[PDB]
Amino acid sequence: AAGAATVLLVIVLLAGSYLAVLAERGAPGAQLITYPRALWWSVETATTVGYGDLYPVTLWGRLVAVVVMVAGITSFGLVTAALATWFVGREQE
Amino acid sequence: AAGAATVLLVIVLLAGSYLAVLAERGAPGAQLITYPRALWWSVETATTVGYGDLYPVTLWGRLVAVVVMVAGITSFGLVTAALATWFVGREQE
Amino acid sequence: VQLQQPGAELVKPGASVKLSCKASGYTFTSDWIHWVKQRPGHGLEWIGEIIPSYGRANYNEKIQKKATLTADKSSSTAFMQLSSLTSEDSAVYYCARERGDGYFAVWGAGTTVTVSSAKTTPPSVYPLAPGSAAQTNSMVTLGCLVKGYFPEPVTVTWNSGSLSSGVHTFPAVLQSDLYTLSSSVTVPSSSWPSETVTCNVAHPASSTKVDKKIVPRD
Amino acid sequence: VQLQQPGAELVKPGASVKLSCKASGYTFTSDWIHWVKQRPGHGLEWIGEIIPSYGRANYNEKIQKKATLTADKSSSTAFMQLSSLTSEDSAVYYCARERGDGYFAVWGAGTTVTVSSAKTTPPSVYPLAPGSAAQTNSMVTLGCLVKGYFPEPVTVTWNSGSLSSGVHTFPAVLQSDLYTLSSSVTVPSSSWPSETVTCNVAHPASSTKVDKKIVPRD
Amino acid sequence: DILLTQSPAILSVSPGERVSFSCRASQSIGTDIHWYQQRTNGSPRLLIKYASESISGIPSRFSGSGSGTDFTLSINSVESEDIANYYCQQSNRWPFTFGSGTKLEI
Amino acid sequence: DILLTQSPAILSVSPGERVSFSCRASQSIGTDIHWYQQRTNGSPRLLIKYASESISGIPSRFSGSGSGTDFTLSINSVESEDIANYYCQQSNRWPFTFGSGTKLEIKRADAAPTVSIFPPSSEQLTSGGASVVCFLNNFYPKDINVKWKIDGSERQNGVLNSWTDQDSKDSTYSMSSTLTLTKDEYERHNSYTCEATHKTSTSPIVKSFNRN
Ligand SMILES: [Ba+2]
Ligand SMILES: [K+]
Repeated sequence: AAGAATVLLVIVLLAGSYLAVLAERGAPGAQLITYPRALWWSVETATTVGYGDLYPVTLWGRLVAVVVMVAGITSFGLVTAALATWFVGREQE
Repeated sequence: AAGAATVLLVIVLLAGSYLAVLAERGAPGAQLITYPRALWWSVETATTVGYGDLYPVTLWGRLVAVVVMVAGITSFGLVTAALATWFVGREQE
Repeated sequence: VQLQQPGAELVKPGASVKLSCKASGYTFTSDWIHWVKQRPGHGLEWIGEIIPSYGRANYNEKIQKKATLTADKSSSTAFMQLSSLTSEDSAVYYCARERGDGYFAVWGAGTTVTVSSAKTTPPSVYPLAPGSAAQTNSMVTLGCLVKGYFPEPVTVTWNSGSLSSGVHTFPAVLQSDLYTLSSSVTVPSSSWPSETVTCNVAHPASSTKVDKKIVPRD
Repeated sequence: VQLQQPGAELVKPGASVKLSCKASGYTFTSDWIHWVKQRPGHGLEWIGEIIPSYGRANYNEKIQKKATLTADKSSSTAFMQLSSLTSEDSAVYYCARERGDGYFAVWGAGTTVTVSSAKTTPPSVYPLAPGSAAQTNSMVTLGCLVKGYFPEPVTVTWNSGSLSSGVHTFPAVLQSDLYTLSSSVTVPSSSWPSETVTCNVAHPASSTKVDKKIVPRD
Repeated sequence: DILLTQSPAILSVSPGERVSFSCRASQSIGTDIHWYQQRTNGSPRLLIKYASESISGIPSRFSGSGSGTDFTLSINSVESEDIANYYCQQSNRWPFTFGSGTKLEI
Repeated sequence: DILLTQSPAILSVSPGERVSFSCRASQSIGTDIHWYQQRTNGSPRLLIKYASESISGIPSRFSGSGSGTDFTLSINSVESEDIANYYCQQSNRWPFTFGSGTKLEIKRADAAPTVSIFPPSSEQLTSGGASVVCFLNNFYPKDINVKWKIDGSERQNGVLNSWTDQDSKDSTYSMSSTLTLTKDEYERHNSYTCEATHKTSTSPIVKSFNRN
């Protein structure tokens, strides 16, 4: 709702940042293996920015990755439905 | 509908993963030539994540690729319209 | 035997030849069949792959494209048409079954191809029991001599595989367009001739197989 | 002491051994514990990491995977099971605490492992006061001699650390399966024997510690 | 055509001892390298897949490390049943390619 | 396995002067390199993190530069407490890896050894042994030559020398020399001498004690 979809995103972004590191360590070559950049990666992912500096290589990494897209893209296609209503209405008044 | 758009996506994701491999093998240099990563590629594509670790190089590869975008982006711009209604309403109650 | 392909083909130069590969086991939609070529004393050269359910095939760019791949969806057998051959084309030709995930899980035993205008000769097998005066150690060595065959190869077995204990089969030698090799087995001097010991010599290129029991010198 | 792990273990070849690391301080969810191996006169070899709260561990690909990592969530201690050891496996083994951000903030003092069938001997400590006729300079040098111990190592301290002014502890020498080293301290010839000076010799592998006061030659 | 380079060409070793074959690729191929053993007179036999993963039916002696361009097969102890040729094979770009191979001698 | 390559392997330097260690990586790793100091007998000690950032508790002497594949640790002035091994460590791809390490050595002014001879403690003889121990202390360079003599007769045998690595309070070396005999043998000899031929004195430094 007002800021409710916002929160659920941030669960997913953290949660996902965390499991990303858990899944990706042990895979020889993974780029995505410290909690900080895992967190930036999951924003990169939920917003579908696509800079492409980080991504997963393991299977469970990609699995986490899909949850973030689904859960974040639905978050964001609802957090951005809402910065669009409140702020456009404020500037409409 | 409820989970109907979901299914049609998954036809496209598989179907597309499959033809991707079929189109891309034989093209000297293609990255996109085993069924597993073909499947991850077509999620990368339908969600427009853009990590850019895989993509097509042949013409028919790009053709498949466009079907996945169209069919998946419309899927997803309807699967995410729906994780947004059911879950926001559940948390609204 | 998951991939199963003939033993040896003989081809005159300039001629064509079609190689099979029947594949028991699973016959998945997504399965690819590849063909790797091993020249004698060389490594493996990929050549081409085919997806049999769907039809399409793909060939090695960088080799003179002689072959053309085909499949029989309802018979689970796939073919490879080598066309207008030279001697540079004589090698073992494996098929492999790649699931779709990029490694060759499964390999056929491989088809030895010989391009020569020469004639197909079956082999002549002679026993090799020891002299009537060689002093008998704890083990006794004996073998058999496969002489004057063409083309390669010959499978050599002892008691049809039951005695695989201490066998050497030597490499064939060539001479005036026929081959010659020998095998050697070693058994306890107790157990022989108390136990009977036979060498079996399949020659695939002629579809002949023979037996010989290494008796003592009668 | 943030990471705190035993001093020395002795292992017969072929045997196993379990190494600890209790970790006072913070016990974060996200903390990883690593294990680095320093062979004598070599650099650091990573070996494996473990996240103790969540369970999972990851080992160095490219070394013979001998060890297996474990943790005790409610005791803040983590273990490492080296299994079937050779002499190639004798080294110092550090644990480190990596916050999750990829550097080893914190390092345990490290556990010296010796794989030999030999017996565990405690050391024999003798004082080293100067001759009854060596002319006394402004400083006076004196030490103590730790002889015939096994395995390595020994901590050598002077007045139990209070006098750390001008100490050298020499490296052990080996000889017929025992070690020998010496330490050396230097004090003002004024202050001694007006001030008493003792050398203290812990030997972890046997759980023995001793003192000796370097008196003048009585 | 990714170029897989196995040096040395031959490998002596006294028995029971670790042994390592290197396969270096002409560009990064991630982990899409796979190893095959091929004895005298026999066809090849997948040993290790995707550099690290193991095949069921293969001795625990065999171990596979590596990623990017540098890869290694290893035998934590050798016995005389391991004398063979060893190939690597990349599945990361089309066409799949083979290493030149290494023979193990004892 | 990203390959971190620290050359040179050793580094001489006169004191107070800037010094730089290079760590070059087998591919670009951004800035995810971190440096550790490890002295003799101690565990390593994070010095610099993420190439540039500094650790609290570390001298301002230490400074870290670099990015991509080429990295450098630096000490804007050196002192004798810096003699140690220095490792780099990459956290940019799994597994984390370590550099081969560089040892820091210090060219300093030449110094002549403090020789000390120590007769076997009364406590030690009470068994069946007596070791005459001789300490050469705080010389530079590390090349020194110890000579034993019993009664003037050079005993070459039963002699265990031990050399310190370069000490880190003054940049000097030191060396012990156990003289292993038996109680039996030590009693039928009167004098024992310890002789040090070192670069500083063409006259060899001698120290001798007598039981009688
Ligand atoms: Ba996008
Ligand atoms: K991109």
